Amino acid sequence: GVRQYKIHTNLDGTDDKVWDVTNGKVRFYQPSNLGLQSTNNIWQSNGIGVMGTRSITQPQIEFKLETFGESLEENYQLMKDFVNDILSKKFVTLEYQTEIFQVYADLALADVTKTEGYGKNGTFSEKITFDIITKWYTYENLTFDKIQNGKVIAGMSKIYGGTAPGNYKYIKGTSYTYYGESDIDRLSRWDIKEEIFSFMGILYPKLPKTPAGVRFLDDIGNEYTAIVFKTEQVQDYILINTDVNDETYQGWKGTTALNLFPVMDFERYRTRIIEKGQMELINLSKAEFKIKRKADFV
Amino acid sequence: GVRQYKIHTNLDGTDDKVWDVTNGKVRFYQPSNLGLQSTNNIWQSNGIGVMGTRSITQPQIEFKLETFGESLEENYQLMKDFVNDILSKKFVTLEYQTEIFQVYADLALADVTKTEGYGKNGTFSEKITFDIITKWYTYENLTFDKIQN
Amino acid sequence: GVRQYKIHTNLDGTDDKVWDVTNGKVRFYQPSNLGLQSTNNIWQSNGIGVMGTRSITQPQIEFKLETFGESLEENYQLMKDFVNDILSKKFVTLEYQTEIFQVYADLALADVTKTEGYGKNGTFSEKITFDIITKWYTYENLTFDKIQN
Amino acid sequence: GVRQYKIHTNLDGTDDKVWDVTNGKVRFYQPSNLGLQSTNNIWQSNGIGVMGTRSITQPQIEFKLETFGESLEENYQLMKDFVNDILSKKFVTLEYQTEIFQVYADLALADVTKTEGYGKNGTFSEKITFDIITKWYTYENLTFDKIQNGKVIAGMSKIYGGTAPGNYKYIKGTSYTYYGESDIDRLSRWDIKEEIFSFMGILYPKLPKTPAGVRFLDDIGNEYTAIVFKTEQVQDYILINTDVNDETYQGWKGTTALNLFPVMDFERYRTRIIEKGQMELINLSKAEFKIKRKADFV
Ligand SMILES: [Sr+2]
Ligand SMILES: [Sr+2]
Ligand SMILES: [Sr+2]
Ligand SMILES: [Sr+2]
Repeated sequence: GVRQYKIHTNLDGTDDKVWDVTNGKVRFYQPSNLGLQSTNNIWQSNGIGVMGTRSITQPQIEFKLETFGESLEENYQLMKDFVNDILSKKFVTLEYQTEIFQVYADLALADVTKTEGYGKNGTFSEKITFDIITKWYTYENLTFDKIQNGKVIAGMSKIYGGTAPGNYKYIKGTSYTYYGESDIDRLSRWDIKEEIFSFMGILYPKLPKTPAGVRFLDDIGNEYTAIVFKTEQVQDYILINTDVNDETYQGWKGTTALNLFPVMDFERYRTRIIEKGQMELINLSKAEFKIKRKADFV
Repeated sequence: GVRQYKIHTNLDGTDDKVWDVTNGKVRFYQPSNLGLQSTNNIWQSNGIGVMGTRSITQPQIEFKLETFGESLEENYQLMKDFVNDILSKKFVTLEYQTEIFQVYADLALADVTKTEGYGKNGTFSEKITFDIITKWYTYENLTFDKIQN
Repeated sequence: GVRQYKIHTNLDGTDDKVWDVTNGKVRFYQPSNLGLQSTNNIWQSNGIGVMGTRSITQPQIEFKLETFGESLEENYQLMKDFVNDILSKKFVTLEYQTEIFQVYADLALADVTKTEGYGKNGTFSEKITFDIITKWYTYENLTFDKIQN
Repeated sequence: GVRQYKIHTNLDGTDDKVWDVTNGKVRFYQPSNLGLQSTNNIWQSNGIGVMGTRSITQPQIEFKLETFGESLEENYQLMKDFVNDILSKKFVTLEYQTEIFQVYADLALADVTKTEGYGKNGTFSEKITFDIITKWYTYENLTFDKIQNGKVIAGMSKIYGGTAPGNYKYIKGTSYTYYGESDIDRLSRWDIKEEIFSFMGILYPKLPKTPAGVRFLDDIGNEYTAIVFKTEQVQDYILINTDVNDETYQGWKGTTALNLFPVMDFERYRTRIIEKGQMELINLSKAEFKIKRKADFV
């Protein structure tokens, strides 16, 4: 029903800490602006209008930060904890949640205030300002799709059935339509339907010393970018993050984390921006993905 | 009788989508300025005035955008839809309609606001600013004339 | 957690109709006074104080009655229904509910207002006044007790 | 969709001039109070509350009266016309109309203002106050109800049918149910379902010198009130109005109007307030009724 605001230390991460700015002790209220500003570069000659390029500018969000402590002691620990947790991580993910959507925004701390105007049991009413890194991005799970064989029908499919030594008739429209492929279980598509910017991936390699990772194909089946690593031993899994702020390329074997960046194919990794088409898995047994697409206004 | 404000995605186009900002769920109210500004380049020599060329400058129109949803869910879907539709097309055609005229102005999204100051059933009252591409033009059918004996 | 206000037509009765003035379409907000006034009859002779009898006086409760309808049609049916239901029964039971208590108060309709200051989709913001018959009474179940050997 | 306010000089009368205070040149805006006040007579003994009788009091309605003339001459011409039309009739009828209801009020002019603060073309913005006579009453057309014969069914109805000499069977539940009544066209009920206060009936009498007029039956088929007149000649129609303020009891014959007050039965006419039951026509060929019924809050 009502709106939910959550503050994450490091999202897409095991060491995540979540703060309920809607329900918890530290609450965010009255956001300054959740919209957008755009500068379209429209210059007009003799009444006729010429339009340039629109550079969508995102404005700082200022929240009325309130604390709900029981004692002056509690209210002071509440501010010290919340503000330092935001400082410990270089950037904080603000989740906007409603009946229709669940968007996220990466914010850096711009300004926080601390004053001595306390109400009852030392409660704070302050203003917290944030700088926009990226406004509104959907964090969704990206899974492969499977292809299934169509059922066999007499007269409709290619079979030599009924009376010996079999028959199949050429009809007009109904004629003969192939049933399905022998072992259709080999076809798997990882469909990229809309343009994506950054992603979290867990790749399970098959063979050691063979380039392991992912490649990206466009609508015409041409490779544009590929994150591939040539390791010495079989990594249990490779943890790859395409996010610009905290790029991660680490191979995992047991409890040991290895920096896979120098082993990577620098030539094949041409771009981070994934286009419409499909993703192919190179030398992988299994793969788990978390896709994050941007949305200007939500 | 009264004034009508339509918002077209692509006027003259097969993929046109029309928003009634005078009757529909998403409404435009109190336009900032519908007039014009002009810079005449008047230079004066010894008290005598000489006039150059008038550059008619068009100013940004700011509307008091209101949403008429039945639930918090409706009002959010109206903001998530109306604003993105204006963003999907590089420019949007605003139609001014009255008893005497039906002019059109090509707008580009300059600024839109979203705040948590809601009324009843999550009602929205925000300010939407547009940049002027071309102010007031008549979109009309052009046909040949026949000559009779 | 939060406070619940309910309006009953006839409580302790089969023909009861309940209105959620906290959650429903017709809502009660900002009660004027939920406390009490007392006149103790204290007259003082030469600095010494003599106290009579305290006649605890109960004051009228005035609520900011708001409607949450989807259309002008709905908002008008909402007021016509709620006010006539209060009129049909000679007195209405107002239930005060919280984490700690569930009290009830018998009220007669003192004053209700209807004005043409409608917001969005014809929503009402009016003041409803009630006269106190009996303020705060606990409605509990009275059962016998058994004796064991 | 939107609300319609209308002012009537003489509702229920031929000389009814209607002023559209929602659409017309003279407009009513911002009604002060359309609600109600009540005095419940609550006396309290030892903390326990005893409730008396509720006197529902109606408050004055004050409208922001605006004029929409084209010249100073037209605006002065509206103020003079609108206010004198209200003064010509002892009381004026308001019409509160919406998508769901159409209620009426009987107002009396309490206060009207005339000032020299003219807007554009001699525009007027003045406050008009009204005193409440009757607040919210429905004005509806009351008609009799007709009774129709039920259809004849084999085995279900009382008939001697099929194989000779006719047979009707006693069954359990289905048995024999009578079809209808011979000459069921004689049965006509003028139904009264809710308590009514005043009415404007046009009575068409049959026989001269025989008491002609309506009588009212309660739920047990007894008489409480009756408006009955004994005329010397056949009146073409008797016009009866039960309105307290302007009671009319006139017998029209041709173009001549006759006062029927002294000819009326004073003992039979016990009350004006009509109760739940039915109306009976005494010595009447035809009847046309308009029933007005009160509603405290609408
Ligand atoms: Sr991260
Ligand atoms: Sr176009
Ligand atoms: Sr009772
Ligand atoms: Sr009359």
